[PDB]
Amino acid sequence: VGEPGVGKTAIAEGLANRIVKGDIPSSLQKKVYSLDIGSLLAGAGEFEERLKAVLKELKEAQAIV
Amino acid sequence: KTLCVKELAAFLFNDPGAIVRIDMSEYMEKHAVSRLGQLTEAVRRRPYTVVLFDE
Amino acid sequence: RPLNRLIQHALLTQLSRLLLDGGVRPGEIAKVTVDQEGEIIVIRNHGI
Ligand SMILES: Nc1ncnc2c1ncn2[C@@H]1O[C@H](COP(=O)(O)OP(=O)(O)O)[C@@H](O)[C@H]1O
Repeated sequence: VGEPGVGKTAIAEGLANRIVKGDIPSSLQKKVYSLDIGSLLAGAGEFEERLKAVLKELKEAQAIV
Repeated sequence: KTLCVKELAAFLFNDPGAIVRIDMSEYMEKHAVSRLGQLTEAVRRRPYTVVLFDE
Repeated sequence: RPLNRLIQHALLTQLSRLLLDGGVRPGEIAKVTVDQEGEIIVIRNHGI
């Protein structure tokens, strides 16, 4: 929660840096992704199929987003 | 919720591999009447099975 | 969910590597304790 322009993306960028190093336990080293809601509507029903395929690989692999 | 299902067919039906998984998530459509074809045809070739309705 | 995520990465991964270089030989014991950091580590015997 913050003003539109405080650095919301940088919060997740710093957490991924500690995973590569070694300051994160192996039980918490999860893959960080950027769920883009606009990428699902690429090109000129279909939205329900692309949304389920993305929200499925993260559950079977246990990773944050 | 997973070990209780695997032990159900491995003890009563004497076969842990007779367990189907129906992930109720992608079937949320309007044409799921004459298509689910999938669950009826699977239990026809094997009357001794366990049907799981995940989510 | 963190069950298989921690065992297969901090208990089964380190033990599988010692079975190749010569860490755990078929005939000894596998000591599993907690290090000073607070994770699951396997006390190896011989070296590489
Ligand atoms: N403490 C910080 N150190 C380095 N970069 C930062 C820090 N805080 C914010 N930023 C930068 O600010 C940007 C914020 O981007 P974002 O939150 O996506 O949109 P907006 O620029 O509108 O806030 C990030 O790309 C990040 O690189």
